[PDB]
Amino acid sequence: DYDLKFGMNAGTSSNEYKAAEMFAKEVKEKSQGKIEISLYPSSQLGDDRAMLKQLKDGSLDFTFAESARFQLFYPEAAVFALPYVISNYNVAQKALFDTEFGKDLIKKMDKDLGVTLLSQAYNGTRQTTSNRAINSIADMKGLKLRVPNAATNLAYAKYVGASPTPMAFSEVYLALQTNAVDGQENPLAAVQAQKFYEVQKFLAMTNHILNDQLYLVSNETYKELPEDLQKVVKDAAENAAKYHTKLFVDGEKDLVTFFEKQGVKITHPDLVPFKESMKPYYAEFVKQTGQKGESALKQIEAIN
Ligand SMILES: [Zn+2]
Repeated sequence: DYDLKFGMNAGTSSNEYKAAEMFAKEVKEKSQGKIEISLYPSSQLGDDRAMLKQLKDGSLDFTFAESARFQLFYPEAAVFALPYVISNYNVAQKALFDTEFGKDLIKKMDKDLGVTLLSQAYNGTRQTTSNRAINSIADMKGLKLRVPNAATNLAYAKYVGASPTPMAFSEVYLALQTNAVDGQENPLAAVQAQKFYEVQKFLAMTNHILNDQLYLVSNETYKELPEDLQKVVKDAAENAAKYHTKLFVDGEKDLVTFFEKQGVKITHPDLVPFKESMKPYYAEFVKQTGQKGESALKQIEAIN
């Protein structure tokens, strides 16, 4: 029998975990018991980068990773988290699987990083909560928008006309409550997790950054497996991914609905001038990441 480990940063109550449970179920049934995958949630084995390294050395069998996270190896890969570059999840898939940039990055993942990409999932979009309504981009002006201390997030707050306000995540509730800070952005699960709906009366569907999740196997594991058991593992991660995606899609819907119950009001501002405002940031991406950057941007922009 094959005794396989699967690590991930997410927790037992997460969509990522519920879905890896499925993947593990199916690999056990359909390998007629030969393979069995244990779960190591909550960064138990290290952070993402350590788990990625462990996939390369073969000491961890599976792990999760966003596609933007690969910019640690290839800087042009941060294209995936550039604000308004990935309009939707259909863009994230065609970007990864149906472009020369993305086809090639999967080939790099393998050749350089010892990692086989089995499947991709949707892991949620970042949206914007505030003490007052965002009906358009003209509302962004004046807002103390809390972002984490990450270039793409600050570039979002900055270029839309907001006032970016990095602060520690645990300080964010009271900052919002006492209106020291006006809004924040983050996936909807954080809004709920951190109770921001209590201190934020408005939620804007700003669709500004989108997160994905890759089902990754160690090359040392995958190719030591027999051809039939490889396909069992691959099929199961394509099934698990479709589920994972549907968990996030369906749960985002229910969370909008939940928030409305809490007295939050939702807006759907026009995002054409939001993405127009980013062109200065894109210029700076292509400057830093050069020719590889420019074609990634242009090939992904060329999508739907
Ligand atoms: Zn065993």
